[PDB]
Amino acid sequence: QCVNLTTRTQLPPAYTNSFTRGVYYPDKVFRSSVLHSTQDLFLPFFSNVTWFHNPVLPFNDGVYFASTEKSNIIRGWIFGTTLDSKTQSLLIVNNATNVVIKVCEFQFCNDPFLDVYYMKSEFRVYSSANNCTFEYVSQPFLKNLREFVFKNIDGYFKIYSKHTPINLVRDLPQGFSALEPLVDLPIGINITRFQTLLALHRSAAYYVGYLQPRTFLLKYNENGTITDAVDCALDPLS
Amino acid sequence: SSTASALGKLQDVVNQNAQALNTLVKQLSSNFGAISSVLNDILSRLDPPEAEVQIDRLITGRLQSLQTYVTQQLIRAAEIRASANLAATKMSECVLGQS
Amino acid sequence: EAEVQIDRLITGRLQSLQTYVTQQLIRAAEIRASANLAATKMSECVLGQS
Amino acid sequence: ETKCTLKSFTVEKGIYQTSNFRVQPTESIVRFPNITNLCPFGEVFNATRFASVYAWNRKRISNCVADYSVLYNSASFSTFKCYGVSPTKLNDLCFTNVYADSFVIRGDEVRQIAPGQTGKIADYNYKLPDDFTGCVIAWNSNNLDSKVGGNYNYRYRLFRKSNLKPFERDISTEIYQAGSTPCNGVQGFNCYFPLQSYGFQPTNGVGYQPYRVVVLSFELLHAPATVCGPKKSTNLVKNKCVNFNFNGLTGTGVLTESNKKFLPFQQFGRDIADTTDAVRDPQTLEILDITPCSFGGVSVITPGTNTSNQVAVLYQGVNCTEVPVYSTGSNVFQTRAGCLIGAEHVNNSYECDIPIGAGICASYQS
Amino acid sequence: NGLTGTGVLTESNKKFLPFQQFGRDIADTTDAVRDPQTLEILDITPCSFG
Amino acid sequence: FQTRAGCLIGAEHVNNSYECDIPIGAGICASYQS
Amino acid sequence: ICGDSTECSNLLLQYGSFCTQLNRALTGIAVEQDKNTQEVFAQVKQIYK
Amino acid sequence: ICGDSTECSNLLLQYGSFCTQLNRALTGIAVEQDKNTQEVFAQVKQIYKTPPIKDFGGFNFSQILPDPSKPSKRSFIEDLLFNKVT
Amino acid sequence: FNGLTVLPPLLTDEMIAQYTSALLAGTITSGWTFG
Ligand SMILES: *[C@@H]1O[C@H](CO)[C@@H](O[C@@H]2O[C@H](CO)[C@@H](O[C@@H]3O[C@H](CO)[C@@H](O)[C@H](O)[C@@H]3O)[C@H](O)[C@H]2NC(C)=O)[C@H](O)[C@H]1NC(C)=O
Ligand SMILES: *[C@@H]1O[C@H](CO)[C@@H](O[C@@H]2O[C@H](CO)[C@@H](O)[C@H](O)[C@H]2NC(C)=O)[C@H](O)[C@H]1NC(C)=O
Ligand SMILES: *[C@@H]1O[C@H](CO)[C@@H](O[C@@H]2O[C@H](CO)[C@@H](O)[C@H](O)[C@H]2NC(C)=O)[C@H](O)[C@H]1NC(C)=O
Ligand SMILES: *[C@@H]1O[C@H](CO)[C@@H](O[C@@H]2O[C@H](CO)[C@@H](O)[C@H](O)[C@H]2NC(C)=O)[C@H](O)[C@H]1NC(C)=O
Ligand SMILES: *[C@@H]1O[C@H](CO)[C@@H](O[C@@H]2O[C@H](CO)[C@@H](O)[C@H](O)[C@H]2NC(C)=O)[C@H](O)[C@H]1NC(C)=O
Ligand SMILES: *[C@@H]1O[C@H](CO)[C@@H](O[C@@H]2O[C@H](CO)[C@@H](O)[C@H](O)[C@H]2NC(C)=O)[C@H](O)[C@H]1NC(C)=O
Ligand SMILES: *[C@@H]1O[C@H](CO)[C@@H](O[C@@H]2O[C@H](CO)[C@@H](O)[C@H](O)[C@H]2NC(C)=O)[C@H](O)[C@H]1NC(C)=O
Ligand SMILES: *[C@@H]1O[C@H](CO)[C@@H](O)[C@H](O)[C@H]1NC(C)=O
Ligand SMILES: *[C@@H]1O[C@H](CO)[C@@H](O)[C@H](O)[C@H]1NC(C)=O
Ligand SMILES: *[C@@H]1O[C@H](CO)[C@@H](O)[C@H](O)[C@H]1NC(C)=O
Ligand SMILES: *[C@@H]1O[C@H](CO)[C@@H](O)[C@H](O)[C@H]1NC(C)=O
Ligand SMILES: *[C@@H]1O[C@H](CO)[C@@H](O)[C@H](O)[C@H]1NC(C)=O
Repeated sequence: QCVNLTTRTQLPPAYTNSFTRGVYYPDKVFRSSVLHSTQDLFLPFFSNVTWFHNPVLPFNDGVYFASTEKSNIIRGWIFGTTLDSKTQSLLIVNNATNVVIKVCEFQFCNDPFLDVYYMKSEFRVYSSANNCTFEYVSQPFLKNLREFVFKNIDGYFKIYSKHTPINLVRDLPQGFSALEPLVDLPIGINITRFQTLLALHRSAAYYVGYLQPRTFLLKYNENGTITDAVDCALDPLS
Repeated sequence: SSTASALGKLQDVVNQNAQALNTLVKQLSSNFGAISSVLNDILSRLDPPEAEVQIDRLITGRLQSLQTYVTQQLIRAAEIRASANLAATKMSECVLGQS
Repeated sequence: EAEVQIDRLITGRLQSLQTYVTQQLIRAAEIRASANLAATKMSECVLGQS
Repeated sequence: ETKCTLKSFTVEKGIYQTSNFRVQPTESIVRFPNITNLCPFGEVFNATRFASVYAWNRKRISNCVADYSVLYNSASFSTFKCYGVSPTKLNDLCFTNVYADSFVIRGDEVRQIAPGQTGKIADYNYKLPDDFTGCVIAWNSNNLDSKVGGNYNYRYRLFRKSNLKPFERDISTEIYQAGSTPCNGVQGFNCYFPLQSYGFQPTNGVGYQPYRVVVLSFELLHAPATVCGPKKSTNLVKNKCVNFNFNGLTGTGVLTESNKKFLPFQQFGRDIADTTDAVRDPQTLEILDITPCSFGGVSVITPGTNTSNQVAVLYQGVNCTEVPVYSTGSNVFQTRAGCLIGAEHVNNSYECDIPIGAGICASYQS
Repeated sequence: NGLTGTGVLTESNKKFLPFQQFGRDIADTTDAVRDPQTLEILDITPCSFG
Repeated sequence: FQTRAGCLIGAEHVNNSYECDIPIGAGICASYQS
Repeated sequence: ICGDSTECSNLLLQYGSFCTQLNRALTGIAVEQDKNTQEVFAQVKQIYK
Repeated sequence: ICGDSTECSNLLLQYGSFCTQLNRALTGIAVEQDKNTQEVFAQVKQIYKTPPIKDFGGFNFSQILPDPSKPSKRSFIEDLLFNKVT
Repeated sequence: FNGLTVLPPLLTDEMIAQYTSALLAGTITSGWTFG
């Protein structure tokens, strides 16, 4: 039970720099005060990250999602190919309580939406859920810079997360921080596209980037926390 | 006391030895054509009639690496011995007398 | 099967290259010794009387 | 030993090297998280109804404690053929995300279920990948799935445009046109129904009696394994040379308390050159340190067979704490080079006769 | 004509004789070919690298 | 710049003659000043 | 040993770091030759005429 | 190459004697290092001591003479060399 | 050429001849004091 919208709102597709963000722990090994070189999927340094002020975008190999969020408006995401009951679909939601991950052939309309009523109770993002596969519930995920990394390899859906308090207004911070692993889902899907979830006031600025396979060098301090990195295919000095 | 990089020769000899040991110990993490890089896994995962082949591949690869390391060590030792002979001659001539 | 054929070629060529490198190392060491002898000979028998 | 290694009946004065020694392990320890749910196999092996081969039933099993002895000892299984690993060793491993597929096929078709195999079912109903790892089980169901009137509820695909990629499911029932004229969903000349049914009868000979087939697919090293075998957890000894099997990761050494500070999502760590040195036990969630068990070469110091026959024994780079008939012997001395037995220390300083190391050496008197 | 490989091709003044189809210098390294369509002589040299 | 040793980019040549800091080859080498 | 073949490179890279240490010696040889020439001939500080 | 495995040792055993001579070289290398140091430095028969008073015609040798105050019994330059290199 | 290369020497022949000439002039004129 969902409807269309009159205002075909336009979010300007801004382009800006990535600087030195988009680094995550690749394995489950503790290393102290050592330089380690590894080749994997990463976001290239000083790339072009896109800025929105929920159109369908390709998933490709993997995605990186950043939000300079205030008050935690965003609720979740949708994953699939055709986004209908014909094809198996994935849906992640994070309301005020524990998160919900569903793997079902949801019937999706144009603009899914959660609504807020002015005592928070409304859920009509989709219409029908015929055949469900997997269900997951865990702790809730949510000025506030939230960074997420989504990957899907050999039937495994890996999600990495990082939270930071920020004070700068517009530009992406020129700092370094590694995204600790968040969750892995042992379900194999042929996902190719993704969406964004907004809880409109029933009484939008974020950054997105892609990934590429390349080699990096990481530095581990005495306490086993990543503190610096270097991208190989960036410069002759690199 | 002040100038740096005044002891390059000893430092580079030590660095060469450390690098040789490091690469030799690093060479143990290669498949060499087998199914795994660790011996216990292949011993505990399958029937000996194939474990012999896997162990044979591991043995030949590791033997080659060890032989290469030994040859390099011999060459470096010969060079060091020649340098030591030169130093001994200088000590005998320019200290216990006037050259 | 090209995998097996390339494996044979690879091991043979690698062994040959290793042998060549070892021979080059020995010859370079001998040449360096000769160069040192020449240097000391020129330092002693040219810049002064021996 | 010196005479044997030197290959002579006479020995000159000096120090010689004979062999090596190591500290052997004493006992074994295994640590596993206390998970006791029994992994469900009866619901898939002792089930009542089995789906048809063209609709093979697939189940994903994870996070369970499974036993394979009950499968291995039973004689009811006609074919028990495992590919990736030896059968007798499935009880000694751990995985996650295991797959079980079940169906029923003709008696003669069991050979068609094999990697890199061709036939009718093998390329139209079920396909095994060329890199398949796992195992296949087949047994008899003549007295369970055969009626006197004949069972016709089991079917299989007979026609398709092309082959099937490995591990695919097809359920579409559309008229197949083998001729050069549209059929418009009318079963007639040169227009055959894609499915066909079996004629299982108790009088049918072998190669026609129905068989029940289940295949198990494993994985190796994609995540921290959760589908372990029937292992009994043990206690934790410390400060002794033992071997360990921490959650499947095995190795020998001595375990000590650690002050290393992990981060809440690792289980083990390494220092350099892929040498694991730290682990976290699943039960206590405590970080430990692994040190290789002591080892070293042995040396014999002799003043010459021509003079006497008493010798001294040196262990190189070994603390005089666990040496072991020469366990106590005479006054045992500890040196920077290791431990020396068979000689008496003095406070004198003479010319060196038989060099030993670290600035010290021995001589004859004793 | 079934002989495959990479490189750069130039006009050549090497003198074939009507029964040769290709020419190699040493260590079975083909250097010249005679194209079937034109029956002319060419030279092939490897692309630069370093 | 093009030298007997190959091609060098990112550097500017002069017509002076100094001591050698970082040897390059063919009797020429570079130094810092740029 | 490969002659610009992707399959050959993929097969080779599982043999370990043989080629890095193989190449690490010829450069040392060349530097040693240069040092030999420099120390055998450059024995003066001023060019005379 | 075996890491305390009986099967690996048995399989290696049928390669003849390679590791005997492989192990027989490092010991020789160590002995060469020892004899090199001994022949380089042991050049005198008796240990000499300077007189307690030092009047060497005006030359000041306090920089090179050993320091009894330091436990290492090393001179200033020797300590500088020992400390500078890592 | 199938993967093998030759590098040029750092010192050309001209500077070697220059060094030889300088040494020869120094030893003829100044004897050995210049050493
Ligand atoms: C499917 O059902 C059959 C029939 O019950 C199971 O076979 C039977 O399993 C039980 C339990 O494991 C066996 O009982 C035990 O047998 C051993 C060996 O004789 C004995 O030492 C124990 O004290 C206990 O009695 C039983 O022998 C075995 N066979 C029969 C004819 O009953 C089978 O295990 C089931 N399979 C699955 C996957 O559920
Ligand atoms: C995963 O989904 C994509 C599309 O969501 C599939 O790509 C399609 O493949 C067919 C077959 O060649 C093409 O006709 C379509 O044009 C493709 N669409 C797109 C958007 O690329 C892909 O085949 C699927 N993969 C699997 C393994 O199911
Ligand atoms: C979800 O699964 C159900 C399983 O019942 C599918 O429903 C069946 O679909 C077939 C298609 O021909 C019908 O013949 C059956 O009558 C349906 N059974 C019902 C409705 O109980 C359903 O098709 C699946 N979803 C999708 C999108 O295919
Ligand atoms: C947030 O979403 C959950 C999704 O399950 C809603 O459902 C409740 O979740 C809590 C937490 O486990 C359960 O204890 C309740 O029983 C669930 N209720 C129902 C009806 O399923 C939850 O209500 C949502 N919270 C909001 C909207 O404030
Ligand atoms: C790395 O870990 C060490 C050890 O825990 C930290 O050192 C301590 O840090 C706390 C927190 O500020 C101080 O209260 C202690 O006084 C520190 N111990 C000292 C100085 O001996 C260290 O801060 C951590 N981080 C870094 C970058 O080293
Ligand atoms: C040989 O082992 C003993 C036993 O551990 C060592 O003695 C320990 O030494 C450490 C370091 O001084 C002390 O902290 C312990 O209290 C000592 N324990 C005992 C029981 O004595 C001894 O130091 C070791 N020998 C060498 C040369 O390392
Ligand atoms: C030799 O030189 C040392 C230092 O160059 C002299 O020692 C210094 O003496 C002055 C005056 O007594 C002190 O202020 C310094 O602190 C001393 N320095 C050191 C390093 O000892 C020493 O006196 C000189 N000896 C003679 C005989 O002249
Ligand atoms: C992104 O691309 C646009 C052109 O499409 C360019 O103007 C902008 O500078 C780029 N931003 C980067 C590279 O950070
Ligand atoms: C071991 O079992 C006890 C029994 O209560 C439990 O408290 C403990 O958490 C278990 N250890 C684990 C799960 O690592
Ligand atoms: C050493 O042996 C020889 C004969 O083998 C013997 O003549 C000599 O006396 C012996 N010397 C000592 C000190 O025993
Ligand atoms: C002599 O050495 C022994 C060790 O065997 C020691 O116990 C004793 O105190 C020493 N005596 C003197 C006077 O140094
Ligand atoms: C066909 O090939 C022959 C021989 O190479 C040549 O003489 C002739 O011109 C060619 N004809 C065409 C149409 O290419």
